[PDB]
Amino acid sequence: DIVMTQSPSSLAMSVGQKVTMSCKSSQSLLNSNNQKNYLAWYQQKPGQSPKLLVYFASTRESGVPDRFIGSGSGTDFTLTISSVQAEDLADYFCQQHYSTPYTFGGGTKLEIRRADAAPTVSIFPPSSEQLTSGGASVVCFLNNFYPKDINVKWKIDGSERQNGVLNSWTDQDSKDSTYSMSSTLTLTKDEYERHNSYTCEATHKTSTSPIVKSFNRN
Amino acid sequence: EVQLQQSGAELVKPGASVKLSCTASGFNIKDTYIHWVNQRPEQGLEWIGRIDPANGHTQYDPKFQGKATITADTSSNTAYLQLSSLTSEDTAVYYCATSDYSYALDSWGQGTSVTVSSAKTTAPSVYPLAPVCGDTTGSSVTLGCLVKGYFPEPVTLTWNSGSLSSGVHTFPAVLQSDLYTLSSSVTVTSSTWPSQSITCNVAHPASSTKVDKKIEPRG
Amino acid sequence: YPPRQCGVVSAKTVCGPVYCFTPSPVVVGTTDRLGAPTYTWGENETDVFLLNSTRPPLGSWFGCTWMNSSGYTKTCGAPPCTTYLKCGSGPWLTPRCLIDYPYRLWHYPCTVNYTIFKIRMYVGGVEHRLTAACNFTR
Ligand SMILES: *[C@@H]1O[C@H](CO)[C@@H](O[C@@H]2O[C@H](CO)[C@@H](O)[C@H](O)[C@H]2NC(C)=O)[C@H](O)[C@H]1NC(C)=O
Repeated sequence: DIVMTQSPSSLAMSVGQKVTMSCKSSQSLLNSNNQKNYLAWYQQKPGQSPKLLVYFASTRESGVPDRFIGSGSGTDFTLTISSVQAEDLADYFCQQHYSTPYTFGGGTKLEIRRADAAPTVSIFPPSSEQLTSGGASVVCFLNNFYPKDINVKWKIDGSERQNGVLNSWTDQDSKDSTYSMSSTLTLTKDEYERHNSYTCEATHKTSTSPIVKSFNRN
Repeated sequence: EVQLQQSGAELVKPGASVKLSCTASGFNIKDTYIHWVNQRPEQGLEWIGRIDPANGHTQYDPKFQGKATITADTSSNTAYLQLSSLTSEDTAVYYCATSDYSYALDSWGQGTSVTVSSAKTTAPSVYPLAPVCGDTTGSSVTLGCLVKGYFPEPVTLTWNSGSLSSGVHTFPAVLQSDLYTLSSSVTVTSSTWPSQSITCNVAHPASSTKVDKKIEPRG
Repeated sequence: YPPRQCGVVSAKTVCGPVYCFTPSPVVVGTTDRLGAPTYTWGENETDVFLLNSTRPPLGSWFGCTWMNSSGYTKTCGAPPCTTYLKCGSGPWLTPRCLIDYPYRLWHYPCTVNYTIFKIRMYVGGVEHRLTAACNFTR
């Protein structure tokens, strides 16, 4: 089997920067009758299926923007993004389509750098339908922030609670390059109704004081 | 590109078999090679094999020889991938793809999630999340939708079918105690909601669909 | 080469399907008087094939191929002059290569031993997946 090796594992570029990623095959991919190197580059955006960016080492697939440039020959190939865009956020895979089994590289991760952005925080008490079935989830959405690191604290009646908290970060946003995060604190209905004030506090380098979102059951 | 449409996600017991389909639209499947590729969670791509449907001619990665069988029906413009004696390692997304003579995969389907487990399907509870009771009126309003207690992955979540896409953040599933839970938020201008309805649509490819969860202001 | 540009072919001089070539092979249906008011109809005729077309970038098909009522292969296509997009006039992409279709072997029996392979072609923003049959004669 032809071993394809990519480098580096990940890249972090801001919009407009030029970037290059490398792929190397264990064996030449050249057809002498064609003078063509059977190497292809695929792009996979978060949550999406791969799309063919380049084939034959340098032939851009129709519809792909000019900023994508494939080059190389023999066993050494490169993919260049002459001006990285926000929508170029993706994993990139090389693949020899020379001989079977067709084999892929491990991929190169392209993340995007941007200016700092403060999170917009919204808090949601348990729905009536969830309370009817004996559970109670309090949800905190912290949307459109950068950089990715953020700390969330849950306060019940002004006292920090640890158990029952589940967090999840999105992938980077493909348009403004921000992150979003969701924090869910799940209780029994009885635990929930035995307290009044529920608070979700965000610590982010975008401010020296935590952004606080709270509600009282009244 | 050309249009490939793959069948829905599946749960398979260990040691059982699965058969996924891939239907072509807008072209004759006899004029392309159909390849099958897999991708394990947070991993890379792996070629399984390919068929020429004009004559049924198949090639495979020999490590899949026997375990995988690729077939094709040009009557219904559909290719098929059957996998036998599945293990937990085989849990993955399976893509179908088209190629011409070059064998470069120029178009890919959306993928079919296959989960190998002895546990069995649990449809999720879907909860609408309206803003806090008596919140101040801003220029924008954020609504939520909580999909809790399902297995296996994935669920497909949309807002007002496909028409509300900007302002949506769907958060990746988190596994707590053998079940998955995810959430989704949508932000619109205040003059949009609740003057016109906003509805959370959740499908769990174990043949469950709850659109019923319209977002209603709290009382 | 194609003998002449595509015109109106009354249905009964045709035996079998009329294949026209947008890059992807297509079968053309007939048309009655309500669909061709300017054609000088005869009381013998009821249905005709309207094969008039410029090149598919702006027209419908590069050319068409069918069989005479007497059993003779007839073809029509655009006037002779991105290989085939400016000078195509039927199923022939090049002098050695034609587009495969279920009736290629009857219309063109001399192409029995041509090698076939799958290609793709973009025309007017639409992708066409084709099979091509090729190679020489002495
Ligand atoms: C379609 O093509 C046919 C060719 O058979 C055209 O018919 C001829 O048109 C010319 C010019 O009007 C006449 O001088 C001929 O007498 C017609 N008949 C023949 C047999 O040549 C027809 O006009 C075309 N129609 C359109 C809409 O372009």
